[PDB]
Amino acid sequence: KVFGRCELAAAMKRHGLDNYRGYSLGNWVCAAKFESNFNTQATNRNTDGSTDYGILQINSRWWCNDGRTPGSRNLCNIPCSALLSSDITASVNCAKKIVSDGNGMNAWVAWRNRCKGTDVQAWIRGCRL
Ligand SMILES: [Cl-]
Ligand code: NA
Repeated sequence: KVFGRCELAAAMKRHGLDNYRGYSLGNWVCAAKFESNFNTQATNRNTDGSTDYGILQINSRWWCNDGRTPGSRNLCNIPCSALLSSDITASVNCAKKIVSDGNGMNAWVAWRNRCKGTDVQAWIRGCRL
């Protein structure tokens, strides 16, 4: 599912991501543009051989099992495939756990490299609040 910007925001707001561990909704919508261009199906390979899955691009080495990543911990007890669905719930439950892992949203390199230090409100400007 390819989301619209405000469509994603409402879905992320309904799941309570807003100020979860102190990150305004804009931080999350911004993470989801640049991680995946708003697409629940995007999958990408990392060098270390791990793959990043879905809307926020949750990684298989720690976070979900894909069966091809040595040493996977499957810290969300989940199949990485289930994070590609159109029902962002599993990706949020897991994202709540990652962000809570101490380094905050810096767990997302596109958040660090592109969202952080910016006016993350442009990402919800025009969303019906
Ligand atoms: Cl933090
Ligand atoms: Na894993």
